[PDB]
Amino acid sequence: LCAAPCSCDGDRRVDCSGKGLTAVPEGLSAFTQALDISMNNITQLPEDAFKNFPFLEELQLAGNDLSFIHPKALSGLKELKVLTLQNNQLKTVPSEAIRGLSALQSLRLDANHITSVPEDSFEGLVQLRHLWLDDNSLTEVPVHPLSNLPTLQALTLALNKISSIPDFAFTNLSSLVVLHLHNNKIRSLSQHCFDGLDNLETLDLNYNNLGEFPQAIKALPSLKELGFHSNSISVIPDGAFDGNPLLRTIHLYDNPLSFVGNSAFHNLSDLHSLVIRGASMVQQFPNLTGTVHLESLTLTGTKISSIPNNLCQEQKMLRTLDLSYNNIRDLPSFNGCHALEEISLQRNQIYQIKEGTFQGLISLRILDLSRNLIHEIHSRAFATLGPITNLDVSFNELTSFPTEGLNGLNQLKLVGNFKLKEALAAKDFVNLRSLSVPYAYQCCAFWSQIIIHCTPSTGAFKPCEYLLGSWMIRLTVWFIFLVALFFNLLVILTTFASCTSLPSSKLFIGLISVSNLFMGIYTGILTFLDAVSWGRFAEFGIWWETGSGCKVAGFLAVFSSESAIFLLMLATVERSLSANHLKQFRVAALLAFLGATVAGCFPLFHRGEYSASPLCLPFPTGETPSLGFTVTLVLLNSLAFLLMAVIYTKLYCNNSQSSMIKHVAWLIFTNCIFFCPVAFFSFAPLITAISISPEIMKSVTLIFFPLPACLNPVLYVFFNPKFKEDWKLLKRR
Amino acid sequence: IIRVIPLKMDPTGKLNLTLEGVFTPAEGKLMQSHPLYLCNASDDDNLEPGFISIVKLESPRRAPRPCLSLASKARMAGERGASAVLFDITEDRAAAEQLQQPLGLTWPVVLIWGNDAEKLMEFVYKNQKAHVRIELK
Amino acid sequence: ACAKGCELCSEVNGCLKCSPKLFILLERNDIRQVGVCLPSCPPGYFDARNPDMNKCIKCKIEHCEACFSHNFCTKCKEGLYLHKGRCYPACPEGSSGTMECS
Repeated sequence: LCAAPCSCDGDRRVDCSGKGLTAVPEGLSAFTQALDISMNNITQLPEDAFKNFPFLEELQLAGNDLSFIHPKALSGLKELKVLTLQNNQLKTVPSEAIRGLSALQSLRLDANHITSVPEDSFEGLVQLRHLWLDDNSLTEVPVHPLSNLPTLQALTLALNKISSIPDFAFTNLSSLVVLHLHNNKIRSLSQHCFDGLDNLETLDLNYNNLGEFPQAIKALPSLKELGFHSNSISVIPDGAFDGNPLLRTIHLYDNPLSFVGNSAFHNLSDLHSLVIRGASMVQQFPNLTGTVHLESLTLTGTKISSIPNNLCQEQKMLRTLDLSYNNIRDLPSFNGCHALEEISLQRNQIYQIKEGTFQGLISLRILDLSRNLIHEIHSRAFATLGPITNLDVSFNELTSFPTEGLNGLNQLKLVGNFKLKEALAAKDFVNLRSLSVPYAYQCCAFWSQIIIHCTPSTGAFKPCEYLLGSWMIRLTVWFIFLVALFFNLLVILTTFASCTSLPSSKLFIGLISVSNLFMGIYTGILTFLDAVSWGRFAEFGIWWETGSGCKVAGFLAVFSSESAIFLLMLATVERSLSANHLKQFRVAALLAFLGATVAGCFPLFHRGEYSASPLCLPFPTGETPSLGFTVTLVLLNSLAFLLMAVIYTKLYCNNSQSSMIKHVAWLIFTNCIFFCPVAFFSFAPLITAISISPEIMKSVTLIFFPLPACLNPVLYVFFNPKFKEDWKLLKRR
Repeated sequence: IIRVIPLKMDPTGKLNLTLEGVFTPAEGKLMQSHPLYLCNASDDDNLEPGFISIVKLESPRRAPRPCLSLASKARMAGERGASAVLFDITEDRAAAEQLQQPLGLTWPVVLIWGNDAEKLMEFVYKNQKAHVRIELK
Repeated sequence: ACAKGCELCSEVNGCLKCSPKLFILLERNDIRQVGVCLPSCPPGYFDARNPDMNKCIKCKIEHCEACFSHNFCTKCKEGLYLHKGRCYPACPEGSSGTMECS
């Protein structure tokens, strides 16, 4: 017997929400208890609209845009219990309409654009228990209307335009339990704004404009939860929580808090959370005596000088303990905290770790000591610890590292200790799965668990097994050294053994020969180092890169290259002059060797030493060193090569000098040929979109760089007819 | 790469995906993740551990400002039993370049910029929703 | 176009921003999770206003059907009594034909 417009459900309940009816449907049984006619367009309520509804108990009018209600429309409802008018356009409080309700228990009046309330409202409601009045345009708390509701238990006034609360605004609300007043324009509360609320258990004042901590909370003996976050409160003096002994949760985050009282958290027993951040003007640790059930304790951005020793003895229930961004000097003994699991001590000034600083812990799992300036660690500091998975000790000044009793570790971080030049044993970290060390050569020992991580990522330029590499490069470098060391010496002996006075033409050849002898000495040093340690290199890399041997070899290499290119350019210019100046070429040559000294003197005295590879060469292998030096070097070498080619062309554009001219042309061509590939590989990743594996680059640099030192004397020994007669004078000797 | 291989049998569904993951290897099952769900107010369901969360991002032009940084976004996800985290930038390549490109975190972060990964999101739609196992790469 | 009751609709993850007078609920299926504007929260949830965007939130008190807030209930199951927002097997210290007890 249910009208279609409103098909029914049953159980003496009729649901007709979202039908668009302009009036209450007729023909419904008078025995119905709950009716739902929400989501319609009923704008006017006629007189005696509910004439045929004597047994109504529940009614809803959600989303109807109701405007006017007749004063006698609600008459005859003697059994209504729940009436909800939730999103509408009432724009007022129908005090006269709801005057006839006596058994009502709940009432919703949220989001109705109510701006005014009659003084005689809320009369006759002797059984009301809930009241919603949020999301309106109220300007003041209706103290007078609310005085006629002694049975109220819940009340909310959120999202309004309230700016202040007068005294005794809730004097007759003797049974209030929860009150919400968040999202308003509250800025000043009187000292007696909460008098009479003897059963209050929850108060909310979030998202307001409070600038001072309210002192009126001392009249709330039954308060359990209090939250005042998202405000402008900065001072919490002593005694702020003396009248609320039964507090459980306090929210004070997202505020410009700077000062907290020394004894502002005493005698609180049921509290189990305490997070304070930004307390930049706090010098003493808070007096937590009397609190024995606390679970977490976070204090960051403070100036705490020391930690009390009775932290783990007074009470043992803490699970986390974070003390980052402080100035703690020494670590008190942590014996007593049996249930403690996580300890964070990032960014502090702790000196060292005593013999038994961590002795006695049985459940520590995550530990962090990053950026704390730790000097020495005791051998048995971690012996007593049990199952620990994370241990982060990074950016410190450690010199040694204990390893006993660390079988269960899964993440060790020691990236930053440049003084840790020793090697860590790999037989005590079976379960390790993510490690990070300061130097690349220390990962060689670790490289059926997955592969461990290595932050330096030692590879082709950081060899582990063999310095040079394959079996061919060793033979190549051996051949280059054995040829250069003898041929350069033979040329030097032949040239400067006939007479003191020599033509300037047959001069530069001897100086070029001397520069080639210095490059061969550098290659011999490299091959001797490679041969000394063939099977193992991970144990000698640190002593080589961080010692005092790499820089000498580097100084020798830079000096040889710069001297070769400058002398070749000067020889080209001198031959260009000829077509009488013998009193200055010698001075020009002397000024040139100094050029190479300044060249190599620089990458040494400069802080950015080129030691990314054990070879110690200027050619770039990464962005870590000073790239400017390489760019400068490569730019200067390219300019010199372009000037020599032009002058000799001009020379070729337009006797015995023919042999000397041919010899000089062959030398400059050979030097130019074996320099382009190195320059191209120097800045290839910088501009070109194609990447090249470092192994190929390392092999090309090893082969083509010392090659000119071997190629220069062999041409002179064979081609120049002068050498064919030079030994004639040496034979007599 | 997020290889498409589901617990229900399917052909050519091996290597059924090929993707990109600029900040470790791990394998587990994929779960959706509404964008507004990664916020502090949102209730943490924590249904069961061992899952991969897939989050799809809409267009930031018609979109108002996010609740938190894509940074804290991935971070919080970590806590969730979801052991892996992917991010969709098809209608947002600014999310591709977002925050510190480096993973200050470690829970593998894998954006996609996928022109076929949105095709794979249509797969996550599927006709049988998912019950689909997941492969990293 | 745009889904009904939603003003920022998407066909990939669902609605983004509903009407200013309506709530959004994150209704998650076995695989996916879609937000779905709705006039009122389901009985297991409670309303939560916010100037930016509203949202329904689950309650943290057991044996409660509908709850005023996260720290208050108004209707338990057909069974144990209710006292100042807490559902208890017996009326504690209240000496309490309604299932109400106080």
